[PDB]
Amino acid sequence: GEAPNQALLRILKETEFKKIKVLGSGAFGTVYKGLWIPEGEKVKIPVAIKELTSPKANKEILDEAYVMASVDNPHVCRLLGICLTSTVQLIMQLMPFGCLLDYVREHKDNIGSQYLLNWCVQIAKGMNYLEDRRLVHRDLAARNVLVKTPQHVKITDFGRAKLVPIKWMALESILHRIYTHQSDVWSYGVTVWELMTFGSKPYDGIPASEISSILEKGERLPQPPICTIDVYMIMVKCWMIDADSRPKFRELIIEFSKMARDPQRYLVIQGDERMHLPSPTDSNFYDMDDVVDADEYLIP
Ligand SMILES: COC1(CCN)CCN(c2nccc(Nc3cc4c(cn3)nc(C)n4C(C)C)n2)CC1
Repeated sequence: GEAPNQALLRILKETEFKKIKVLGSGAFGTVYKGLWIPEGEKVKIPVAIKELTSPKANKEILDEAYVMASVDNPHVCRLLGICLTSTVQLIMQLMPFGCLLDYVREHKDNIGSQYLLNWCVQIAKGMNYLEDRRLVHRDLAARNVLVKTPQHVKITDFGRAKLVPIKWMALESILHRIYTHQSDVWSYGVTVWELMTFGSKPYDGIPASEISSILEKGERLPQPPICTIDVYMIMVKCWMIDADSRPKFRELIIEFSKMARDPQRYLVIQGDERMHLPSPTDSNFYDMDDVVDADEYLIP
C-alpha cells in the first residue's frame, strides 16, 4: 500500500553526550544546549537535547521522534537519536540562532530583502519535501522555523505532523478539522507575513474565537509596509477559501526564487544592501577541537 519506512532509530547512551546549559523550559519539559561525543569517534557534535514522567505523554514524544527520525532534507530538522533514561531525551541538531520568529525581532535592523526572500524559498523547499513524504505538518509557523546560520533555516516541530494554533490555520481546519498540504500553504502564508513584519503577532488583539468569523467575512492580514504588491499577492493567494486555488509549495519555491534574484525589486527596506549578519566566513563565528556539525556527521 504505502512504502515501508526504513528509517533507523538510533539509541544513544547518556554517557556519550553532555548538557551544557538550558535553552528553553516549558510544559513539555526542557531543551538543553549540549555536545555529543559518540563512541571513540574523535568528534564533538553540537546538539539540542529535548527531555521530558506520565505514560500517556511519553507516547507523544515518541510520536514526534517517529516523524523526526523519518525526515532527511536540508530544510527540515532531523532526529539524531534518542536516549532512554528515566525521562527520555530527543537529541537534535543545535540550531544556534534559535527560532526565526525571535531572530526577526532581535535583528530587524540588519535583515535585508535577500535574507527574507531566501528564508521564504528555504521554508517552501522544506515544506515541499514534507509533501513528497506525504506528510502534513499542521503547525507551520515562524516559531517553528529554526536558524542554523542566518543564511540557513529549517522547519521543526513534528508534534502534530501526520500522513490548537488558530491564527495560522486554514479555514477548513478551524471549522471542519480538515488538514492537507494546502492547509499547510495557508500557514506558510501566515509565516511569511510574520517574517515580512519582523515578527508581528497575527491578528494581535483579536481572540481566536472571533478569528473564524473574521476570516469568514473576507478579512485577511494586512499588507506589510515592506511588501510590494507582488509579494503580498502571493501571501493572499495562500489565504484563498478554495484550497486548490492556493499556490503549491513547488510554485512558491519558484516565485520566491525569481524574486530572490532581484530582491530590492520585491521588498523595500531602508538601508538594504549595507546590512551585515554573521557568516561562517567571520571571526569568532564558531573546546572547538574536533567539533563537527550534525549535517556533516553521517551514519553509525
Ligand atoms: C521544544 O520542542 C520544539 C518546539 C515544540 N513546540 C521542537 C523541537 N525543537 C528543535 N528541533 C530541532 C532542533 C532543535 N534545536 C535547537 C532548538 C533551540 C535552540 C538551538 N537548537 N535554541 C533555542 C532557543 N531553541 C528552541 C528551544 C526554540 N530544536 C526545539 C523546539
